[PDB]
Amino acid sequence: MTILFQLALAALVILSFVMVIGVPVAYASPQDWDRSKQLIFLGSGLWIALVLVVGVLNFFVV
Amino acid sequence: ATNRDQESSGFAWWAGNARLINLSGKLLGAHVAHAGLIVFWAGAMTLFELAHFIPEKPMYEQGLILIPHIATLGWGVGPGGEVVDTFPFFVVGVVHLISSAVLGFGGVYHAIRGPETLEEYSSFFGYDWKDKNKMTTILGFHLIVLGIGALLLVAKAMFFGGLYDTWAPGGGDVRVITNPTLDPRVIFGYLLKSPFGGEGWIVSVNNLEDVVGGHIWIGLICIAGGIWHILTTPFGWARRAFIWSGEAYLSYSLGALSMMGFIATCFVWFNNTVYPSEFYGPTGPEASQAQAMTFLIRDQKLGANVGSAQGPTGLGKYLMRSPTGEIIFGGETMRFWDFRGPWLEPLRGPNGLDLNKIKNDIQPWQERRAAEYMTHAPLGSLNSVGGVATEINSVNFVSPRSWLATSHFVLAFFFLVGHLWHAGRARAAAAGFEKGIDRESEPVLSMPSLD
Amino acid sequence: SYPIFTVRWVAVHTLAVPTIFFLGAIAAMQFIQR
Amino acid sequence: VIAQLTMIAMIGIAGPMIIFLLAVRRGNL
Amino acid sequence: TTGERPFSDIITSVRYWVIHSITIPALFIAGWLFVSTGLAYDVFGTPRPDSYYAQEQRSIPLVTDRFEAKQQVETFLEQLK
Amino acid sequence: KLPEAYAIFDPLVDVLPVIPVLFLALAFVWQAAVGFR
Amino acid sequence: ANLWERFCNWVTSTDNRLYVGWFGVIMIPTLLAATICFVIAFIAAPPVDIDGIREPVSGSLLYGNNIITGAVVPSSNAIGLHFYPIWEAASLDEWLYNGGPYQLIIFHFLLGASCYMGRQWELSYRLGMRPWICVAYSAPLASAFAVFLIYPIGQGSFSDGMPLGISGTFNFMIVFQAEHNILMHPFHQLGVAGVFGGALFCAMHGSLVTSSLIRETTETESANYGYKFGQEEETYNIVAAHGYFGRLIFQYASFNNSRSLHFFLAAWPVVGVWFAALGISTMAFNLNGFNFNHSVIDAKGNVINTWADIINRANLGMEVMHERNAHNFPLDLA
Amino acid sequence: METLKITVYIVVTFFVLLFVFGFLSGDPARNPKRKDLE
Amino acid sequence: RGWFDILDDWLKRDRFVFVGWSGILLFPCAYLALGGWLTGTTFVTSWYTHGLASSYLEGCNFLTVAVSTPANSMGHSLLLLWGPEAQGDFTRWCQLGGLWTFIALHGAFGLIGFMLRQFEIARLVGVRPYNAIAFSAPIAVFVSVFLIYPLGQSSWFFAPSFGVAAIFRFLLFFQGFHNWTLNPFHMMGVAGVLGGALLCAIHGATVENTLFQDGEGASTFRAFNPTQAEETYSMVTANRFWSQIFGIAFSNKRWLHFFMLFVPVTGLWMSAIGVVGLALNLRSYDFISQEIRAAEDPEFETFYTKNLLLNEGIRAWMAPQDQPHENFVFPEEVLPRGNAL
Ligand code: CLA
Ligand code: CLA
Ligand code: CLA
Ligand code: CLA
Ligand SMILES: CC1=C(/C=C/C(C)=C/C=C/C(C)=C/C=C/C=C(C)/C=C/C=C(C)/C=C/C2=C(C)CCCC2(C)C)C(C)(C)CCC1
Ligand SMILES: CC1=C(/C=C/C(C)=C/C=C/C(C)=C/C=C/C=C(C)/C=C/C=C(C)/C=C/C2=C(C)CCCC2(C)C)C(C)(C)CCC1
Ligand SMILES: CC1=C(/C=C/C(C)=C/C=C/C(C)=C/C=C/C=C(C)/C=C/C=C(C)/C=C/C2=C(C)CCCC2(C)C)C(C)(C)CCC1
Ligand SMILES: CC1=C(/C=C/C(C)=C/C=C/C(C)=C/C=C/C=C(C)/C=C/C=C(C)/C=C/C2=C(C)CCCC2(C)C)C(C)(C)CCC1
Ligand SMILES: CCCCCCCCCCCCO[C@@H]1O[C@H](CO)[C@@H](O[C@H]2O[C@H](CO)[C@@H](O)[C@H](O)[C@H]2O)[C@H](O)[C@H]1O
Ligand SMILES: CCCCCCCCCCCCO[C@@H]1O[C@H](CO)[C@@H](O[C@H]2O[C@H](CO)[C@@H](O)[C@H](O)[C@H]2O)[C@H](O)[C@H]1O
Ligand code: OEX
Ligand SMILES: [Cl-]
Repeated sequence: MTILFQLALAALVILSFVMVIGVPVAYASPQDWDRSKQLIFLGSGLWIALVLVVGVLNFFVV
Repeated sequence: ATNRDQESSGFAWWAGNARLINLSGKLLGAHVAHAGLIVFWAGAMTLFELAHFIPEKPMYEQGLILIPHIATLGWGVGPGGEVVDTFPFFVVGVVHLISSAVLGFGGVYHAIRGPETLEEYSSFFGYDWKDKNKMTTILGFHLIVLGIGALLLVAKAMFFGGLYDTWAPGGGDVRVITNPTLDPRVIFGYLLKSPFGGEGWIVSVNNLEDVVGGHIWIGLICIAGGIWHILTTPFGWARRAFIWSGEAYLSYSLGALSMMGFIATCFVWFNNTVYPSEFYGPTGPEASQAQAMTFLIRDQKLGANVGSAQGPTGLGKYLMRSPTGEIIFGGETMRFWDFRGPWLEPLRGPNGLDLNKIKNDIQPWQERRAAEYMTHAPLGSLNSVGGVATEINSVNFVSPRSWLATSHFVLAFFFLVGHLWHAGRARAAAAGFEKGIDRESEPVLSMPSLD
Repeated sequence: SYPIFTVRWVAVHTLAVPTIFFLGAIAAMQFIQR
Repeated sequence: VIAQLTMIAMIGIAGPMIIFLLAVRRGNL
Repeated sequence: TTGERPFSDIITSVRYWVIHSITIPALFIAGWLFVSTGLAYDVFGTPRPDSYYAQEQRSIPLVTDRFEAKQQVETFLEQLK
Repeated sequence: KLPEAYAIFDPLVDVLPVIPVLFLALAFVWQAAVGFR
Repeated sequence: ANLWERFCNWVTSTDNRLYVGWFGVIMIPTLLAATICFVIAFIAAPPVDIDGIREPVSGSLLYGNNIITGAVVPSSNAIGLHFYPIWEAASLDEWLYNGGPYQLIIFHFLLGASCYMGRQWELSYRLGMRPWICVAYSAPLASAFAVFLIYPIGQGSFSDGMPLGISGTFNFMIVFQAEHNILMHPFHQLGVAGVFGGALFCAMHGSLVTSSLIRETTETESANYGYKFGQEEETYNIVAAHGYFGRLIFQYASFNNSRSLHFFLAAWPVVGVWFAALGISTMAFNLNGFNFNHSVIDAKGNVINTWADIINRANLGMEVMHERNAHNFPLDLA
Repeated sequence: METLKITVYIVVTFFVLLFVFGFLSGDPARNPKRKDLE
Repeated sequence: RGWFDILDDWLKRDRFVFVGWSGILLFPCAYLALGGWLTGTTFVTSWYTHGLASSYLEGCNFLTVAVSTPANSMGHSLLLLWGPEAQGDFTRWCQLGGLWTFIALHGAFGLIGFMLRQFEIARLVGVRPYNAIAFSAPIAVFVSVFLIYPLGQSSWFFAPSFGVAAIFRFLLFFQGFHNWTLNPFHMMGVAGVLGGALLCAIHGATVENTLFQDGEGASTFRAFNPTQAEETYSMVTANRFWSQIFGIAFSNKRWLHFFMLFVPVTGLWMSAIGVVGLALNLRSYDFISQEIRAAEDPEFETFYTKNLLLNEGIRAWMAPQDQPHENFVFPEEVLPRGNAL
């Protein structure tokens, strides 16, 4: 269960970094806005999901 | 790239955000992103504080300013302000930090991706600064939001654990507020008190019932006012009194925030009710008084009659009269006799400090507290060497009251300056000479000479 | 089209060379322990 | 004390990196 | 202009950085070693932390004679055994 | 201290509060990239 | 037009030898009251118990002072921050003993000078000018606030406000250095950069413009007659002045733009002095100068003094001697 | 003292009112250019 | 067109950094003074002259490093590297404070160099030499404080040491020992510096707020051309504004700028005169009438007597460490102190 927690949190941090760099780059990029838009939706959903998972798993490792 | 150089916008890079004045979408972006910054610092700073937090050390020995704010709200602490559970601090931090991602997301979106102006997109979200109706409407929305916030404080205090009450009988403790002060005579009574010594205006509020009732009042007032400004448009006298432009509104708000900053400076410097000394350390007055107390206790233990001890000047060495007769601590701390604190008040009688109580009723916890506060007075250096300016290095300490007071004086000052700047400019721009004097129509040249 | 070793060049380096050396030294000093 | 410096290096580069990527891709700077 | 190459040109040129990505670190490291090897102490006569006082001494080695000051300092240094 | 589980992120936590400052500096990097036009 | 309308027109008239204005409506009586009370007190006020220990200090000329030693003495430490107007005293004699004049004067003055700033905005508006001269004035004004109001608030007594006199000013400075090590405070250092720099640039600008005056006069007349008030032509050659200064240092160190240059001239001392004011205003809450007392230590642990420690010894002299009968307990906590 | 206090209170109120009503009396319009600022 | 004239040609070439004949004096001396200060503050102690650490190498910071004056026992020795004290030994020379005289002297000649530069460039460009003339005040200050003052005293030791905190100490010493704030020449100095600052501020702000609209930009700096004939701001409006605000106003621009030269230059010159007095302990220390009254009357108190008590504290509490060559031992019981503190 702890493995799941640290997995999800490391994932959350990484994804956060990726989004931090990628979202403004995408927003200001001329080309490939459709796939980028899709990926921002995806990354956002996954980001919210990971926050909820880390949030729940918190109470099973602390 | 609309309006993103000096030639097209009229504004140089160093005034680049002035290019945003009539671009409501991008401006929305800037604001939501900034709110994101604020929330971000709240959360991040909280987590930083918590990581650096040793629970058995006083908060104020550890350079904390946010955890004290959380603790004052009743979260995480018990009798005497002892930390009994850090998890609420953790929650406050994490949740602010998570929320800042959302705000930053919306901000970046509106700022470099969304509609640059909102007016063609939405009549609801669009606005013209000169549209007094819309402006008072948005003002109304936000007033309602503020009222809701104040009511959240009320609800915390009355229905969700209560608040930390430094004045609680038997010692400081978290207490549920059940009978908030609703009497307007008291509430606005605070508003009509002198700001000078022994009065202190609203800064003098000294019980949680008054605080809670005040926020009930402020909440209703803000919601009512908000509805009012949604449903109305400025009256004629108002129209003729004000400048109606973005920069003007900004200037008004800057004035407001300058005022609030000064008020907060004084609040954290003098008040020990909503800034409990358990968490923030003793006030200046408090520590000075505490020194007097400490040596009265020491010398009286040694056999001194502190009531009759004449000091070198002829005034009492330990005890003297205030200009209106109350018995007060002697020495320089004569200036601080308006101080009131849970550790000192049991020695106070109707005529001030009571000699019999002083002789017979001083408890060990009072000695302790006076010693603690005397030795954590809000004095210290910029590199956080605690004590008077001549003290040697050894104690790593600057009071949170000092940090907060100084920071907010600096900010309030520069915000007053900003108010003068943007008010003067808004006037000049509205009248149309912010860019300089028209050579062919120089006003003074049409005026009679002074002599 | 432009010279390399000018009066300006000399001036610049009489300041810049010692400055970088000195900064190296002060850097080293930060790890000195009594 | 290594991880603090590594982290601030990653974050601290994250900023200029966006600008650089956009400048390269001739984006809307 | 006064005939020299613009600094903007120079510092943004590739060659400039080929040169100085060597020469600047070299200088920096040289100064670093000037301290870390202890040479600085001896060039300038600056006390190391253990050379301000002999073990039980508590009197500053103040120079008090103008013309035999040099010998006084030398004596003071010998006094650190 | 943070809950034990999160302790591995202590260095990261030490660095976070300064990030807002970086944004200010970023504004300048950005302006330099468009020549302060 | 009705009486009130006429009155408004006069108040805000651009044709009055001295502009009145609405800020002036407050400014004029408060400055008059502060001035009159100040002159009378400086000449004739009896000794004042500044430190509340029944040890009255003589400030006025008739009571043994000259121009250099004289002062209007701050109100009693017994008063602290209490409001002490004339009608709070049992008598004028009590009022004078307790330093009432000081409070009357500094409050009327702070109000009046604030309104002076406002009035600078106001006339700039009436004349069709740009508005920020008042922002420049905010710097000396903020300083005044710092030493007459904010520092007293922070320390809990107007007895610690700057005295209205020359020697009293020096007293305030020395005690300030004792209790805050202000010399080692970066905001005071920025203030020094502000006024030293202001003086430098004042002299520099003065000399550069004077150096490039265009010849319009003979050697037997003042060059000043070569300028006529309201002439449209600039009276000096800024290209020549820039040629000079740009060559004095190097070209890109010098301003070719007069607007840019004059903005610099405004900004440097104003910002510096803003920081001086903020320095006083924050040492008001005892966030003090850098303390490097005993910061250097040898291998055994012997203290190796630096110049900071010598400063510390001087400050100690000031601390132990100041207000020599006022302290009964070992720490000076305000 | 009470007469003095009443007197000063009346005075201060007088001037303060002059200030407020003064600035309420169409002040934006009191400039040399654009007067229509309502 | 012989070698002298060829050399003159080269010296006066219009390069990025102008050289000139004056450059031959200026650049080596300025370079050696700056370099000496940096060398000393980075690497050099003051143990043997003051009993002080004073370098980054020893652990001092920017505020506390200094190149300190020589020991009092050196008197006013030029303290040349090849002189009878150091005798050619670079290390001993550093230990004896050689860098202090090195910096003060190369600095003095550098200042001469710089003012000569001002004359030379003014002459070459065709302007009046008022900038050099104004620079005479920095000269007077440097020469009175770093040369005349210690020459009047026992030795170079009591000159200011070249460092931030060291200078702060110089200030406090002058208060405690000279009562320098009481000196009317210092007061004139203060009036000139603060008045200079005031003029700088007010003139800059006035020009910036009486600008003609000479462009369409809301940022108004671009609407100026160095070559333009017209005044860029309105002197008439400025004059009316200040006439109605302050009662009086400049009406003459030439007088305005000359005055801006005059105030701070004169102020600094006066302060110089005061320091020349302090070289001989010729102080404005006391008012004799004050002292006669106060000696006879133990209830007579003014801010003047208060400040003297402060001075007495400074002297007693700072002298033993500040003046180590005197070997002062002041037993606790003789230290002046008020109650409790
Ligand atoms: C809180 C500070 C702040 C904020 C919120 C803004 C916001 C804005 N500025 Mg201003 N500005 C600022 C400070 C700020 N500025 C400072 C300090 C200066 C002086 C250097 C300026 C000088 C300036 C000028 C001269 C101009 C602006 C402009 C703008 C607007 C458009 C920016 C743009 O299109 O660039 C495009 C930039 C990029 C494409 C690079 C990437 C930018 C994004 C925002 C980076 C996001 C990083 C972040 C970590 C991502 C998180 C993602 C995650 C949430 C998933 C925008 C609303 C412009 C304007 O008004 O246009 C109408 C304009 O011309 N600014
Ligand atoms: C309301 C503002 C505020 C206040 C009262 C505090 C107070 C404190 N902080 Mg916090 N903090 C803040 C904002 C604040 N901080 C911000 C914005 C950040 C992100 C940078 C942080 C991140 C942070 C960290 C990482 C730490 C603290 C710590 C502390 C404590 C020690 C402070 C210290 O030594 O400062 C040193 C003093 C300075 C650096 C001087 C600052 C002077 C500024 C630059 C002058 C600015 C003037 C003006 C704004 C400029 C305008 C220009 C003008 C021309 C207009 C103290 C309780 C320490 C602690 O003990 O935590 C437990 C600690 O480790 N803070
Ligand atoms: C806070 C200020 C604010 C304002 C005035 C706006 C306004 C707008 N946004 Mg923006 N936005 C914001 C913040 C804001 N947003 C934030 C925080 C995010 C990140 C989630 C975004 C991300 C975003 C995207 C991706 C888009 C917009 C769009 C829009 C436009 C359409 C709005 C609409 O029809 O929603 C309809 C309203 C609802 C569906 C109801 C909302 C229910 C709320 C969220 C419940 C919570 C309420 C509570 C008060 C929240 C408190 C938060 C506080 C504590 C911080 C409108 C101009 C659209 C646009 O610009 O199209 C061109 C669009 O595509 N926004
Ligand atoms: C964010 C807060 C806020 C803001 C910016 C506004 C703004 C406005 N209000 Mg609104 N209002 C608000 C909240 C707010 N309101 C709330 C919460 C309520 C319910 C209480 C109201 C109830 C209300 C009514 C009934 C009216 C307004 C009106 C107005 C307009 C003119 C007001 C004016 O001239 O003020 C300037 C203030 C004055 C002229 C008051 C007299 C001046 C004295 C000297 C002020 C002295 C105060 C002193 C310095 C403060 C110290 C503390 C004090 C208690 C001692 C303006 C758009 C007017 C309007 O046009 O409505 C359409 C109007 O008739 N408001
Ligand atoms: C517009 C603009 C700008 C600005 C911008 C901004 C200001 C932005 C912001 C943004 C933001 C504001 C963002 C934010 C973000 C956040 C995030 C991304 C977060 C994340 C988090 C996390 C991931 C967490 C984690 C954790 C947990 C959960 C638990 C505990 C621990 C830890 C912490 C690890 C500029 C100036 C540049 C310029 C251009 C324009
Ligand atoms: C919460 C709380 C409380 C309460 C509070 C309250 C209740 C408050 C209120 C408040 C208020 C009730 C406020 C008000 C304010 C106001 C103001 C601040 C005003 C302003 C005005 C102005 C600014 C104007 C101006 C002008 C003039 C003067 C002239 C004409 C023109 C114009 C308009 C410009 C208490 C303390 C109990 C306790 C604690 C808690
Ligand atoms: C919370 C969190 C997070 C977030 C993060 C962030 C949000 C970041 C951002 C970041 C950033 C936002 C960064 C930035 C940076 C910047 C910089 C680093 C800059 C610098 C600058 C400079 C250095 C400048 C320079 C200059 C120029 C450019 C021009 C002018 C001159 C001068 C020199 C000033 C993550 C994801 C980790 C995950 C975990 C948690
Ligand atoms: C003495 C002598 C000599 C000389 C030598 C020399 C000449 C040297 C030089 C040296 C040098 C030449 C050095 C330099 C150094 C530099 C440095 C060490 C720097 C540092 C810097 C910094 C630290 C920076 C800072 C800052 C500022 C300033 C502002 C902005 C920001 C910042 C913070 C970045 C001879 C041999 C003849 C002989 C014997 C004696
Ligand atoms: C653009 C700016 C670039 C700046 C680059 C800065 C690079 C900094 C690298 C840090 C490396 C630290 O490496 C450090 O080296 C020094 C030796 O010199 C060691 O220090 C050692 O020497 C000193 C004396 O010189 C002893 O008093 C100390 O007790 C001992 O540990 C440290 O044990 C080691 O931690
Ligand atoms: C304690 C502070 C007092 C707070 C009082 C708050 C009152 C709120 C309502 C104020 C009503 C304002 O009423 C204001 O006064 C008079 C009324 O004849 C008018 O009178 C003015 O009109 C024009 C306006 O261009 C002026 O040129 C003229 O000098 C004057 O007669 C103002 O134009 C009007 O707007
Ligand atoms: O009063 Mn004026 O001086 Ca401010 O510290 Mn405490 O108190 Mn007093 O002694 Mn130090
Ligand atoms: Cl005391």
